[PDB]
Amino acid sequence: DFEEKMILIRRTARMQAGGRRFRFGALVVVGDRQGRVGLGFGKAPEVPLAVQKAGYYARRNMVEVPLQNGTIPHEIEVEFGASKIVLKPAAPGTGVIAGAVPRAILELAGVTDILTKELGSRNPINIAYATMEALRQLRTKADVERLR
RNA sequence: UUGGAGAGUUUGAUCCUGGCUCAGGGUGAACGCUGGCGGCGUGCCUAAGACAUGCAAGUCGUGCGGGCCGCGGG
Ligand SMILES: [Mg+2]
Ligand SMILES: [Mg+2]
Ligand SMILES: [Mg+2]
Ligand SMILES: [Mg+2]
Ligand SMILES: [Mg+2]
Ligand SMILES: [Mg+2]
Ligand SMILES: [Mg+2]
Ligand SMILES: [Mg+2]
Ligand SMILES: [Mg+2]
Ligand SMILES: [Mg+2]
Ligand SMILES: [Mg+2]
Ligand SMILES: [Mg+2]
Ligand SMILES: [Mg+2]
Ligand SMILES: [Mg+2]
Ligand SMILES: [Mg+2]
Ligand SMILES: [Mg+2]
Ligand SMILES: [Mg+2]
Repeated sequence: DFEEKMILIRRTARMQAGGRRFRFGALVVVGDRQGRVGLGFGKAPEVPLAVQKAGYYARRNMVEVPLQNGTIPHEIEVEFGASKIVLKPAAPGTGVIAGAVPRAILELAGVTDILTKELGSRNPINIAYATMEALRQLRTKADVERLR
């Protein structure tokens, strides 16, 4: 099993004659607090199905984040559309310093020490993905040498 | 590398741009409601407007010559 957090749940709507009709959107991150996180956004005619379906995709999309004493190996900046995420290495005491969105991802990934900043569009969805694709580009001292 | 959190609000809904707004810290402060004690600070930011009264720069007889009161005594 995995540990799960609901980052976002939103109602959307579409028009047709006679009225508007809703659908729900569930941004869920899921992880083991020991180097494995997954982000999934799930939509359905009702709330919990969406939260379920979210969690489903969440697993069907993971990433192996190279923790290091609970911090990430290096500075990293990523832009997903107009959203930007900054990740910066932090020493033992620091805590996770971030907004909920990139927090929820970093805690459930087992980060315990990091400095972050959102820049640009701070739409949670895009920020979510931007933080994921960020982690996904983390490299270790090894990773680099093997590569080169 | 001791360091970096964001949120509300444009739409039926969306993403973006973009302003407004907020939570933080700060002060020679002021206003309200309330008000027990102590310590260290600290208190005319405006009229460099106008000020009653006291006080804030004096001292030396080991520079000099006198006055006035007294002490010692012809
Ligand atoms: Mg890896
Ligand atoms: Mg974006
Ligand atoms: Mg851009
Ligand atoms: Mg280091
Ligand atoms: Mg925002
Ligand atoms: Mg409005
Ligand atoms: Mg418009
Ligand atoms: Mg509205
Ligand atoms: Mg805004
Ligand atoms: Mg008062
Ligand atoms: Mg009173
Ligand atoms: Mg006093
Ligand atoms: Mg003055
Ligand atoms: Mg005048
Ligand atoms: Mg006058
Ligand atoms: Mg005096
Ligand atoms: Mg002399």
